[PDB]
Amino acid sequence: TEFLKPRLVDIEQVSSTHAKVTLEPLERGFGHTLGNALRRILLSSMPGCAVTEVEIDGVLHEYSTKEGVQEDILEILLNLKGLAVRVQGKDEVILTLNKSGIGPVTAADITHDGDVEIVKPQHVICHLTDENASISMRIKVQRGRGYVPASTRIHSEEDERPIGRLLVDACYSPVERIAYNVEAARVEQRTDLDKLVIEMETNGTIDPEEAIRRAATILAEQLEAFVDLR
Amino acid sequence: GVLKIVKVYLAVKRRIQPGDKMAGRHGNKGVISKINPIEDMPYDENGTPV
Repeated sequence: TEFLKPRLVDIEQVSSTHAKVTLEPLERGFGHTLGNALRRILLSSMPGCAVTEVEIDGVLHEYSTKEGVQEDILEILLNLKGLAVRVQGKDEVILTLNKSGIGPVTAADITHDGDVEIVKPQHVICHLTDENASISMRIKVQRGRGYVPASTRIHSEEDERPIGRLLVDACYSPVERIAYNVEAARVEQRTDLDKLVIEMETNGTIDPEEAIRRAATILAEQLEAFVDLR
Repeated sequence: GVLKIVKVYLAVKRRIQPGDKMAGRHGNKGVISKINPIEDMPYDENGTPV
């Protein structure tokens, strides 16, 4: 007597941000043992990219205003920390934005780069209400996992940084909703096997299959303290 | 007797933490005891935590 093993049958893409996966066949009592482990892993440990610093020229702190721009600078920083970006080959990158005229300033105005891409090009950053107004900034983007608030890494390194570099809090995790189901599988010999369906909602910036592979890999590497004891 | 005066204004941000007092409009009041991870929270059949 030996157990059957699950296989990654199908992946359906309902949207660019929402998807469904299916693993089958499973023995009795293995839809929950795997479902809850994978939901707890996928929600805390996936890696991604986030905005970590900004510089605007002619700006000294974040409690100021700028002439011709109808948002305070705190609102611009809050609009920037919700920007979803994917980086191909590095662990750090610096982007630039220059805009002039009247109208909204959106993420389609950041300068093009070879190996960086923006999944939502209509994210709104600020507004310009004057004809002789212009904005120019340079934005630093990094890679990591977890949630690191700016009051914790300002204690990481202590040397002098120039007046005018504004720190932003980093939420790195790209997964925002996970649900799952255990249904009765259809295999022609037995009727005591089930399938497991996982529903995933993300911000772009990650692939569902690769996410499941990372979760399973983390779990398998954590079990090695037991599979070989002492 | 005084020759001059200098005044400085600081600004501080305060995030919520265990020990802070919270209340509603009906007389219900209490202290926060714990900040706990997103995946320890009760959730409904659709995946949405509380």
